[PDB]
Amino acid sequence: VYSYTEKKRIRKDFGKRPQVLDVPYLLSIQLDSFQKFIEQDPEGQYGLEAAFRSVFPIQSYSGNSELQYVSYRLGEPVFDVQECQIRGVTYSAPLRVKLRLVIYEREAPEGTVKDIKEQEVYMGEIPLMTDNGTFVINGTERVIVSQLHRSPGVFFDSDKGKTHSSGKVLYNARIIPYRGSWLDFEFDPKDNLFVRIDRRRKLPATIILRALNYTTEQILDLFFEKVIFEIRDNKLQMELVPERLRGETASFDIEANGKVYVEKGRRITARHIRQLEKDDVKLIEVPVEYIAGKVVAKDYIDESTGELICAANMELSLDLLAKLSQSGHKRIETLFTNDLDHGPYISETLRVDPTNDRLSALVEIYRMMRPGEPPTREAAESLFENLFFSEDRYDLSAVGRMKFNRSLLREEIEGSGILSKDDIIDVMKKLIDIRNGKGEVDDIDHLGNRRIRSVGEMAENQFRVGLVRVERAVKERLSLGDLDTLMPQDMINAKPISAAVKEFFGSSQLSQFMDQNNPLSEITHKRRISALGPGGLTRERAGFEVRDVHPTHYGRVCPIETPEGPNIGLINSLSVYAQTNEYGFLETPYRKVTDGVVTDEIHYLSAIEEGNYVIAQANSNLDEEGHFVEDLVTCRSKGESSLFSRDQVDYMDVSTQQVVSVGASLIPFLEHDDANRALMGANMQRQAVPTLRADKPLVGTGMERAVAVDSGVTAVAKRGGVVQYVDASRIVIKVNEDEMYPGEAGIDIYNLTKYTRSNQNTCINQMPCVSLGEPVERGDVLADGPSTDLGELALGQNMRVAFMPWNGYNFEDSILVSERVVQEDRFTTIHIQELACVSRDTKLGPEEITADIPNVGEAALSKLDESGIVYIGAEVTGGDILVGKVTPKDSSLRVPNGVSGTVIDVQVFTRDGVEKDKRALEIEEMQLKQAKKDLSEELQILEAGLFSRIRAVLVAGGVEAEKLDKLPRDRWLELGLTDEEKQNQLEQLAEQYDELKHEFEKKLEAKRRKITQGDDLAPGVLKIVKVYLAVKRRIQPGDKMAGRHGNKGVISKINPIEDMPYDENGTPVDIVLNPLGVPSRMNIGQILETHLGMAAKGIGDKINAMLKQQQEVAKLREFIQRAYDLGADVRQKVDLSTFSDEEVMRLAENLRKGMPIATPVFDGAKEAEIKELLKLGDLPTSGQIRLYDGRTGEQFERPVTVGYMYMLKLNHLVDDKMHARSTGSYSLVTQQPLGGKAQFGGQRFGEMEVWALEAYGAAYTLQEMLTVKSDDVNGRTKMYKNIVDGNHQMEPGMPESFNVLLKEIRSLGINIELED
Amino acid sequence: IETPITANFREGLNVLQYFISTHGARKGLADTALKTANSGYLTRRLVDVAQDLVVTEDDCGTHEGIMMTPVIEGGDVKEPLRDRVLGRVTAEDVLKPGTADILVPRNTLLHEQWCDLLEENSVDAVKVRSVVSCDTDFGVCAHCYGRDLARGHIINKGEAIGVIAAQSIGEPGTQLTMRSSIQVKNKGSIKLSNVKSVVNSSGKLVITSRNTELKLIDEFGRTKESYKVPYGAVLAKGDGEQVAGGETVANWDPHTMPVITEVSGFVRFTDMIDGQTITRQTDELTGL
Amino acid sequence: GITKASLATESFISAASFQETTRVLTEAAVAGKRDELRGLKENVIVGRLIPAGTGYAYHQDRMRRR
Amino acid sequence: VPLDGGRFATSDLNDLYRRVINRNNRLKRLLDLAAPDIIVRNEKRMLQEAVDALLDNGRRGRAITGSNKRPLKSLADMIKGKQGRFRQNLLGKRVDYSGRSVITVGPYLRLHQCGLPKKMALELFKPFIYGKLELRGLATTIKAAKKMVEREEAVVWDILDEVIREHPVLLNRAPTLHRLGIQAFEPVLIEGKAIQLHPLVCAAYNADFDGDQMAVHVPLTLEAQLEARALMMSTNNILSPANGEPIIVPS
Amino acid sequence: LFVEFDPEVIHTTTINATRGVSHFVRFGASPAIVPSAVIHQLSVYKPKDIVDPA
DNA sequence: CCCTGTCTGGCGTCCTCTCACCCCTATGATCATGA
DNA sequence: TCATGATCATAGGCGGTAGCGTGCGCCAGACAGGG
Ligand SMILES: [Mg+2]
Ligand SMILES: [Zn+2]
Repeated sequence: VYSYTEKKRIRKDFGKRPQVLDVPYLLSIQLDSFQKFIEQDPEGQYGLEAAFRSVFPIQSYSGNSELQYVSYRLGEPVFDVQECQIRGVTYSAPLRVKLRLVIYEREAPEGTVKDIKEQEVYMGEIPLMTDNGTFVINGTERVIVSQLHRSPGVFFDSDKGKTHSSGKVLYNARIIPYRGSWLDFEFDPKDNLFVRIDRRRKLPATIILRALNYTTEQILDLFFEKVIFEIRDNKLQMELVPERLRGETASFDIEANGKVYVEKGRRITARHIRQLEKDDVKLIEVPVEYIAGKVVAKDYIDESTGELICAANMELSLDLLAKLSQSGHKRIETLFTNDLDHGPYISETLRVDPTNDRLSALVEIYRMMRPGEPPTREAAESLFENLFFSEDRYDLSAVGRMKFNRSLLREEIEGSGILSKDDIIDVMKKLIDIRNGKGEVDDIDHLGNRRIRSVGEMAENQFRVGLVRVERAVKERLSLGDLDTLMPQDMINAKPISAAVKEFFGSSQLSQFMDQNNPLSEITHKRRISALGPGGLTRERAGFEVRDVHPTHYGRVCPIETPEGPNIGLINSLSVYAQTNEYGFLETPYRKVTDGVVTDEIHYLSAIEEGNYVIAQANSNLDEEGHFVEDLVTCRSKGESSLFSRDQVDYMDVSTQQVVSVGASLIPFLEHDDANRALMGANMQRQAVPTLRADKPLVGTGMERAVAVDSGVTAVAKRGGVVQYVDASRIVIKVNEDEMYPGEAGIDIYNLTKYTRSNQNTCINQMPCVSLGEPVERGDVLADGPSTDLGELALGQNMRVAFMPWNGYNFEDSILVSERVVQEDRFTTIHIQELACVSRDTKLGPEEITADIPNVGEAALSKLDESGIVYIGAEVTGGDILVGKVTPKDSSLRVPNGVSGTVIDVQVFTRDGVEKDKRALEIEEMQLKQAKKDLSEELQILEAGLFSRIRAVLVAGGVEAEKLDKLPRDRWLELGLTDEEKQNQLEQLAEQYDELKHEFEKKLEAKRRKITQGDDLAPGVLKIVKVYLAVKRRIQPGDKMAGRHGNKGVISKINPIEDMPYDENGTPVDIVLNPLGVPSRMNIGQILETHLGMAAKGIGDKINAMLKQQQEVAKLREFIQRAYDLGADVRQKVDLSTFSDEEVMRLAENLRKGMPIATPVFDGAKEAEIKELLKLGDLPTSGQIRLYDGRTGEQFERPVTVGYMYMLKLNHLVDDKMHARSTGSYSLVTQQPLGGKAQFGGQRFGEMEVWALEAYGAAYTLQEMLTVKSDDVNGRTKMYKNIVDGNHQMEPGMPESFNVLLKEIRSLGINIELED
Repeated sequence: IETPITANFREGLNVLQYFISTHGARKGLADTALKTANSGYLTRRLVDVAQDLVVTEDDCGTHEGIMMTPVIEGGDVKEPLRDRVLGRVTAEDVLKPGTADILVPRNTLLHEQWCDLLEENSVDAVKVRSVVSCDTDFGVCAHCYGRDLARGHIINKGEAIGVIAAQSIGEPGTQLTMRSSIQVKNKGSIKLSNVKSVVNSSGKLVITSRNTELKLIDEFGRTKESYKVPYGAVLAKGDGEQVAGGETVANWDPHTMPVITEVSGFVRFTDMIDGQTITRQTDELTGL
Repeated sequence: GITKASLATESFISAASFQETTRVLTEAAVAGKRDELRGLKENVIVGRLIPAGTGYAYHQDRMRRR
Repeated sequence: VPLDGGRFATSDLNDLYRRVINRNNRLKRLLDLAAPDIIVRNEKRMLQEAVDALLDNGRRGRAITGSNKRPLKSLADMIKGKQGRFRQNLLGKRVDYSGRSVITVGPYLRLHQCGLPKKMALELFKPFIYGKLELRGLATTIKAAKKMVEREEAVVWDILDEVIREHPVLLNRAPTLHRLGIQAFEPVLIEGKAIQLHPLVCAAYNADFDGDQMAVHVPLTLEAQLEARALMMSTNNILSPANGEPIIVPS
Repeated sequence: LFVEFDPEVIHTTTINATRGVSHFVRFGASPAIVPSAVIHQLSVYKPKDIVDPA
């Protein structure tokens, strides 16, 4: 079955793979993150409650006072979104917090407080998010963009090759906390182990192991095994486990049990280890040279002298053995220090250590942190407990603790946010294990190590920084005042909190201005994974590897939509199905392929769970049950594609559209384009502009409805029902009774957004697309937006294209367009410019906006009214007067030189106290009248719905067929009816009606207050006049058009109609492209799009022929059914036998300008299907029609390719780039011309052009190019007199900026001069 | 990747093949970005080191120039003599091998007719005057530069050649990239250069030098093959002989450095004391 | 090398218009070094004719009248 | 500079000089009223560090800032590097009598001429038109001539066709790589708003027509017209200076 | 300003939250032990003037 | 004094176009209202 | 008439009784460490 707007124009759909998971709501990152941020969240985390429970309770400097936390609450905003964008306020909500003050007594902090006080306090204004997913900061709609950064936890990197120039790789182990001090363990080419804290000075690593109160005996107990030597009657025998001897060449003949096992000069084989462990050999015999370099573990003391025999971690010599042998020790514990197995890295590290106990280690750490000051044991304890071991200054998140347990092979993924002793010891153990040769290092670009922050987490962090500044103020004030006399709003002030959050949302590196000229550009700017910003890398520094697609971007981050230029691969865009995990990583759906059958359950995999399993490719053929029809199937195991068996697979992809993003899944035939041209096509499809009447794509991907409905430019119905009143302003839906609340009678009113300014100076319009009396369903479009049509997404328009060289006018990439295109007004885009004029406050008095103006006459002032402001509707030229303004000297606002327009909307804002002039009172009466009429129509329309409910209830149960309309309509309650649900319902509707009456009274009073009041404004401004010009820019030689595949081009000549190549029917082609761009720039998808567009228009022409002849609905039903079946096993399977002879005529009314065809991305329409659809129309099979010429009237040889391509106009127009300057203004500090176009400036004759004129022999051209034309002021006035008198001659002089160089060098101690 | 892309753009590409194509494409785009970033700075440093050199005289008055020979990597001759000695003033006057007969005088610009008359007589090495061996104080004379490139005649007195030179070197920096035996092909006389050779017992010619360079002199004088010959290599031929095509004339071992001798006699050990100077390591699984 | 060959000149304005300006101006400050405009880029700085094309004939005239 | 809001976001230099004068006046007052023995030392350290912030900020240990993270600009940051007087104001300058627009093809041109709009040719060539007006006697002063060419009356297009006729302009593509990147043409007036540029010539600019933008300059003086005709004309540079290959290869 | 306190056991960052803190008289990295010349041999002064500076 | 490692200074394309942003918080003084 | 409270206007450089910094990289030449 189909929805009623899907019976208007049902898009033909090729495609073979039956879908199982539809496209999710495309704005779920922004909305879900900010819903996670601001919501009443119990059990502590996440949200604002995490900040308010981690920075509170503020306890004082031992004054026994404490400011603890209760709850919070956000009130309603004073301004809704529309008034906020008009006036210019933030769209914020006040953050009320309930704080409590308690004050303890003397001698008992575990005793009773004498007095508490709990109260409401005001702090900050956090800006809310609109339903589109955007913020309104100062009247300009802004987006905060998700950041891709390093995951907190341990990270074992390897500084490969480059250091020490000898190939010896290093290994470092960066512990990355979420908030606190970093910690980098590393090696050096002497194979010592070095710690460092926050990239500061370097210490040997075991100095922190003493700082955790470990003795050296315990350290060697941890980081090494033991070797036991027993002195038993002969040559100091040894306990030997032969696994340590795997490949070691002994120094003697190892024999045991009267049997020679190992010979001198040979090594111990593995089978000799098997012999020694099979015979269970324990004690072997060593020479005196064997313990010549063995390292003792613990301290041995002589019992008689009380001295030290040998210190810990010391090699043993002959005299040390002679001392400890005669003291009474039979057991000797040493360490195993092999070449391959276990290096003595800990032992060499302890030999570099000068420290000896806990205190000296804490002193040295306190000295490397803060240099050159007296340490004290209390200060060293406090610093080292506040580096890693305090809840305040150090905090891994849950993400950090998960990565730190997972990368150390733990079990519990839950732990504390602070470190401990076992954590650092496990980091050093894993680092030594990586140095030993077992285990692997971790790459950086792997998406199991890249977390995604969003709006909620970054706003929480900035709010937390505001709170630690305010706890730095409350700790100041709390124990330095008289108690009890103050309340907790005199202490805490809202300036740092609001300053922090307002600086983050106002100007950050990630809170950026929304590129809004297209529904696609909105919905793909909100889905952006930027690597830049705070905590990430920078553009002009890094690098190589991060600008490259890793093998685990498959289905998380789009590989082909990224901006080319200085930041490729850093401004990644997130894919279609890609959600965000609980912790912040990326996850993507798959289908659990149990042992034979592809089960239709979806199952979200992260980036590290994907690697262990094995995933089938998306388009693998399966026969109606899930059984894979091949016995070799293409899969990918561990980041590496291969060919696997039938039933060793564990997952299949969901749909074939999931590698790409929503920018580059509206490209039909994407699998035929080379990836560079698909990148340029997706980026230019983002850069489109909305035309006047947007049409539709004939060749789409079916993804248009998700991008249109799941954005916020169309007016989606909330509750379905029957339309009651359509208008260009408003739309009224009457809600069906099986969707309807019992109370609040309810018929909905959609106030559309008519002609208003976007951010890119386009024209964001909404047009109603429903008829009257028409049913609508829940979840359905009512009003099309900009670049939409019937709920689809129509960016550009589809035109008749031919690929042929035509007389050179399409030489490199140019485009040649018939005048039939510009006559139909079909690229005529509508732009809106906002021109502001402020009435400031200066000396000699304030300014005047009135029209009594000097130096002007009738010809200027005829287009102004009697109070200076231009009319609404006056079509002005470039350089007239819009607002007349004179200062205590003409300073009237003028149209900037070049642009026409029609003044559509004038706003006047008045700072309160200033006299409103007559036009400001006219606008006040106008908006009073509009808001009065609008709220009165709200009351009338909802009262009409309420009375219709009363009529619907009184059909039964005491019905009065004639007596109902004899009495006035406001008394439909006291009629004959007992105590039932109906009199209860009439009482509830009377409650609703009296609520509407008193609500209408109070809301009309509040709206008169909002219109009548002034507005807070800039320091020293009287009134602001804003005027909206509405230019209509058509098309001309110089604009940029482009298709959807990377075929760019400046349109080069707008030919007449007659010159166009026509065919043997009569129709001229509209646009003549260039064929030579196809084999080099390998975008072969545009030719398949051209042929399938010609097939679509062939079906449309046959419908137009079968309908223009007034044929009955039977033949239309026949032909539309044949055009909708037409293919292989497909998904569509429609039938017109359930459309009932009236929808088929209206469906053919919508198909007569062409039949829309969906072609999904990697499961598209093959060549034979295009041929069979070109055979259904009577077009030629090869797609090529023979074409005549317009000039000569004789045939082009070798018939050419025509069809329809869907081409977009880009907003790089030519009357926004063109500029010229004879003599304008000059800069102030260096007397050179200004830069730019708005400032009337000159083009930079840069350095390489100076080199290119030195490279010729042009000497006078360069002399006037940098002395006369540019800098020397007396030289250029002499030049201007000489040019207007006909004498071409220059008096050179000196550049004045060289005198500026002399003054800047001379302002140092340097004495530069000019000799002779 | 060991499993290639068996699908072209006229047919489809499925998802993994298009993903691997994306690996290649984004690697290329990032190469072009950082490539431009280095290329512009290379042009800057070259036009700031040259910057000053102006053709300021008309004849320096020296003779010593550089020797232009066609470059020989060891295969086909890559850059011939016509494309190197095109338009540059000769250092010493070229005498054809009819010795004491002058072919060109010693200050003649070698334009295209003279280059064809060089190619006909198969002239070995036209010694020619270079900019680096000039004599003009504070500048470069006109005759040592050569033809005015981009024009036809000799260079005008004045055109700043440092700047056009530095732009001509740094301008194709956008196009650049960023990140056993001797087998003969042709036939001719055999030349050896910097060789110390001796006769083995087999009758061949063995070499006692690393600095040996083999050359193939053709029928008219020049050289079409050159080969760096290693130390102790064994030639199947000698100097001045004649070979045929496809004939490997030399063989050696790239793994072993041969310590071959000159005189024929017994071998004894001098200053070779066992245990210290030489050690006893018996090859276990072979025997020798 | 070309960056050291360009920083080691007898003319401090060329070596100042190239890389580090601090070291070049301090060395030329304590040495009392005296540029004489010597070629192309100093004359592009100071605003007069290049001694390359037509300005080469002008500079031969100017130097001949010295 | 005023920011038109009642306040002056000052330049960094006045901040630095203000800090030196504050610290110096406080040091004069502390040497006046006697320094507490081993005390007249911290203030001189502060003055030395403020002067070292003024002459070269950031060379001594951690630099200063006004707002917020960015270190502010001393004198050596005005002479050195990019954004300084050697590379931004003295070696490459902003230039009057110049303009820029988007290029296009127009193959009906001879190779020594390019299309150029009527609006750009009227705004580049203004004082030439003023001189021809008061030389032919169609405006008494300069102000009547300026208001005539602002109204664009029917006679100034004949003046403009009489001043374009034998007067070259310089076309320039924005990344000039080698010396063929600046060439000189003789303009032809075009109804439209783009620069029609001969196709063969676009082999030397490395310029396609997918949105490229080129800038035109005007040679004012007489010697510069002769240098843009004899030295830099588009018919003269047909050979590259890198080799002997022609640069007019048909593309 | 002259203040009497004791460095090590009472560490400074705890006391930082208050005034009296720009930093020690140093003439060097370490907080320099200052003389108390006024306290010891120069108690009572300011006969310079009461100029009330400027 | 003769290496050999560390440290801190230099440097990292051109041209153009668009947009926002460019103190708020605390203390003191004056005026008005209430007792 | 006096006192207290509230509102408005005018005036300066981590904010705090610490700690923030952490994702470039190469070359080069001086300063110093080890022997
Ligand atoms: Mg291009
Ligand atoms: Zn010479």
